[PDB]
Amino acid sequence: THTLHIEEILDLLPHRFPFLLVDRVLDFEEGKFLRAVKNVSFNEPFFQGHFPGKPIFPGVLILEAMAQATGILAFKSRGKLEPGELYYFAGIDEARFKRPVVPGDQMIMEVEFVKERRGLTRFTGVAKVDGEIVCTATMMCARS
Amino acid sequence: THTLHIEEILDLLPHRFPFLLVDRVLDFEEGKFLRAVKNVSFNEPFFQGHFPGKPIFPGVLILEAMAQATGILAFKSRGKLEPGELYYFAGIDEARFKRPVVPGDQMIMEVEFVKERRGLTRFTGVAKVDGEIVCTATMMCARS
Amino acid sequence: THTLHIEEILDLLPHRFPFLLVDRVLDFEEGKFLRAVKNVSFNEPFFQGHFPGKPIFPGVLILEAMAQATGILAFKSRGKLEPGELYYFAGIDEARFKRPVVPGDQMIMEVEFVKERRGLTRFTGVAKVDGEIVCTATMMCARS
Amino acid sequence: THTLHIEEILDLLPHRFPFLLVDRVLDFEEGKFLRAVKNVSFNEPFFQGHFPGKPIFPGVLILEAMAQATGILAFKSRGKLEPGELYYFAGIDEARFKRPVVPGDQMIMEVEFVKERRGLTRFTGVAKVDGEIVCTATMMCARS
Amino acid sequence: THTLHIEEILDLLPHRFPFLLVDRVLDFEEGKFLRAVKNVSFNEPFFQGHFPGKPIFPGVLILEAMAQATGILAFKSRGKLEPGELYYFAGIDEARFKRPVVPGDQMIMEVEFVKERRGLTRFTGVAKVDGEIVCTATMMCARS
Amino acid sequence: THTLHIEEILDLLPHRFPFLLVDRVLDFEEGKFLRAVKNVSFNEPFFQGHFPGKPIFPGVLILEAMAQATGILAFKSRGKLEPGELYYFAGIDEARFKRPVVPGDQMIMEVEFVKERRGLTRFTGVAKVDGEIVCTATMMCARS
Repeated sequence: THTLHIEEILDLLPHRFPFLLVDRVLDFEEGKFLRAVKNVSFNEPFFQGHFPGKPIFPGVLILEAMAQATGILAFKSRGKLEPGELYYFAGIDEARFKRPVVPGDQMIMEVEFVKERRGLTRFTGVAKVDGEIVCTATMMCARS
Repeated sequence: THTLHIEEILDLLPHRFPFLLVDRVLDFEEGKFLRAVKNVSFNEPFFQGHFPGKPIFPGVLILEAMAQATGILAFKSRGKLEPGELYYFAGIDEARFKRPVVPGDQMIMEVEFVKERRGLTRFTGVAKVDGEIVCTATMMCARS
Repeated sequence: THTLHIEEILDLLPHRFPFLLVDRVLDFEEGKFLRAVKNVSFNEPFFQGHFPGKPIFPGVLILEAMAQATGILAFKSRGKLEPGELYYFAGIDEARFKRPVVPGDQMIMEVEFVKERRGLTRFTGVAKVDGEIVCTATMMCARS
Repeated sequence: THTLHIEEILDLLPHRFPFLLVDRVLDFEEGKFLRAVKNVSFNEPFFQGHFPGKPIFPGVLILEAMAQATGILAFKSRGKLEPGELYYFAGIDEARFKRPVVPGDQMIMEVEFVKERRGLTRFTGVAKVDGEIVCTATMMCARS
Repeated sequence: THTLHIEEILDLLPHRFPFLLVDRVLDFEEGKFLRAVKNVSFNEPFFQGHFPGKPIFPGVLILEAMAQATGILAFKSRGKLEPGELYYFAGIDEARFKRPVVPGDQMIMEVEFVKERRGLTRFTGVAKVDGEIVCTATMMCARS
Repeated sequence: THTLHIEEILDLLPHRFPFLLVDRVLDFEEGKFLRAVKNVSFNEPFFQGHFPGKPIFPGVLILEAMAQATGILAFKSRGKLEPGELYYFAGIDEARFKRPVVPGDQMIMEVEFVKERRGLTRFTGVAKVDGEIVCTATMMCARS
C-alpha cells in the first residue's frame, strides 16, 4: 500500500553507489515496521571479488542493507536527516547467516523497531529469499 | 524444471562483469525457447550515468540481455563455444521499448528460436516486468 | 565548422560515466544532421567483460552512442531538456552490425533527422571506422 | 617476526578486488592469534557512496576485514582451502562500533581463536586506530 | 600541529575518485613545506591492472600524489582555486623511483616550495616509506 | 607496415584495465622506435575524478602510456617478459606538458631507444595530438 521506489529512496538515504543496497520499499508503518527488496544481480561490483568463479552476496552486506532499511523507516517516521547529519551503525547482536544469497535472488527484508535506549535505536531484521530466512540480526543505529 | 544458476551461466557465456546481464535461467527447451531473469538493481554500475537522479535501465541493455539469453539457448542446444569463438550480435529488427525498467524490477525474458538463414540465427524476444511487456525485438546472432 | 567538445556535450546530454558515449561533435546542421566521434579505447569499463581476452565494442553500445548523437542534434535544434525531462529511446528498426569495432577505432557517427510521427522522432544513423560502415540503424526517440 | 605481504595474502584468501580488505599481516601464531593491517584510503570505491561529502569506512567492512583476517589464520594454521571450498561467515555476536574510521587511518586488527563448536569456529576481533579501539566483535566462520 | 583530514582536503583540491591521492595532511607551513600521507591499499582500482598477481603502486601516481600535495600547499598559502580554474601539472625534472611501493605502505610525502619562475611554481618532493626514500622529483605547477 | 592491435598488445604487456594505456601500435623498428596510439575517451574511469565538470587527461598518464609503448618496443626487440618479471619505471627526465589532452583526442606517441646504461634503458618520447606536440619526456626503464 505504502511503496517507495528508488527516487524516493535516494531522497531519504544519503548512501549512493556502490553502497546503496535498498532497491524498493514494499510497505511500511511508521514507527513499527518496514519491508524492503534488495535485488541481487551478478552485475554488482562486489561479485568480481566475492568470489571469482563463485558469486556469493556478502553476509556483511545483508546487515548493511537491513540497516539501510531501518534508516528509511527512521526517516519517514521521525524526520529526515538534516544536511551533514548521518545515520550511524552503532552495533549488531546475534547476526546469523543461514545460507548463501546468490545472483537472481530477490532478498526481501523486514525490519521492526524495538525501542530507543541511550541515544541508540534498536531494530530487528529478518531477510528472506523464496520465503525462507537467510539472515537475522538485531541492529543498533544512532543519528549524530 | 530446467533451471540454470549463475555458475552454469558463467560456464556457457563468455561475458563477464560489467556486461553479463542474465542472472538466472528459469526454464528452457533446446531448440525452442528459453526463459531467463535479469534482476535490475540500483547497485549496477551503469545507473551512475543513466541517469544521475533518475535511474533508468538502458533499453539497449534489454536487447543485450535478451541476446545473451539466445546465446545460452544456442549453446545448450547446439554446443558450447570453442575457445576463441564468439557469439556475435549481427542485427536487430523491430525493437520496441514500451516503458522504463527501473531498480527493483525483475525483468523476465523469453526468447524463441525462429529459424536459421544465411549463416545467421533468428530469434524473437519479449521482456516482461510484473507480467507486462516492456520490450520486444527480433534478434539475429552468428558464431564465428 | 560547428564542433562541440566534451564540456558542451556534458551541458546538452544528461548521460554521465559510464554511459556517455559521444566524445566530440565534428559538425551539425540543426534539424538535419550531426556527425559525432566515439573514441574506442581499451581503458573503458565494459571491455573487461566483453570479452576477456578479446575486446569487442558491444554493438548495442553503437546503437546507444548514435541515439546520444540524435539527442545532441534534437537539443541544439529544438531546445534543451528541461530539469527532470528525459530523452527516451523508443524503438529501433533495421540495426545491422557489419564488423567488430575494437580498441584503437575512432567510430565516426552520422545521424540524420527523418521525420516526426506520433510524438516520436525518427532518425537514421550510420557509424564508420576508417571510412567503412560498421553499423546502420533507424532509431525512434521521444522526450517525456 | 611472521609477516605476510599482499602476494602471500592473495595466495591464502580467495577474495579479490573490491572485497579483499587485508593489506598486510604483521604477526601471527598458528592456532592462537593474528594481527593484520587494513590501510583506509580515500581512493577505495565504496567511499564514493558512503558518503558523498563525508567519507566514513563502513562498519560492516570492519567486520569483513576481521573475518578475512580469521581466514588467513585458519588457513595458515589448519590448511589452505581446497579449490571450490569456501570460508563462510556464519554469524556475529556483539559487534560494537566505537567511532568512525576515516581516510588516512591505518586500522590494526587483532583476531584470536576461541574454540571450535558445532562445525563452526569462533573468533574474537578487536580493531584499533592510533591505539584506540574502534570496533570489537565475536565472529563464527565455517568451511564448506 | 596543522593537520588536514579528508573533508578539508576535498574542499581544497578539485580531484575526486579515482584520482584523489592525498589522504591526510600531517603538517604544513604556508609558503614553505607540506607533509602529507597517501595510504596504499590493495582495494584501490588501479591495482587490478598494475599488475595482476603482483600489486605495484604506479610510480606515475607517486608523482601525482606529490603534485596534489603541492596544490594543497599552494591553496592554503596563496588562495583557493576559483570556480573553473585549475591546477595544472606543467613539468617534471629528475623523477627517480628507488623501489616499489606496495599495498600496506603508508607513503609519507614532503613537498617544499622552491620558487616561482615564469608563471610556473617549482616544488621539490620526496616520498618515504618506513623512513626510507622511495621517490624524489622536482615538479612545476601553474594555475590557469 | 608493422602494426599491433590490442590482442597482440595484451600478449606483450602485463598491464590490464584500468592501467593499460596503449590501444594500438602503428609502426615500429626493433631497437629503434615505436609509434603507438592512445585514444582518449570520456568513458575512461579517471575522468570522473580529473576533473568533475572539466575532463583533462592526466599528464602523469601520458608518461605512463609512453613508458608502456617503450615496453612494447623492448619486448618485441629484446624478448618477452618471463612470468613474474616486471618492466619497471626507474626514472624520468625533462617531462614537459604543453597543453591539455581531452576526450576525443587521439594521442600519437613516438618512442625512441637512446641507449642502455647502468642496467637501465633510456628512451625519449613525444606525444602529439592533431600533429602538435603535447608532451615530451625522457624515460628510464629496467627489467627485474
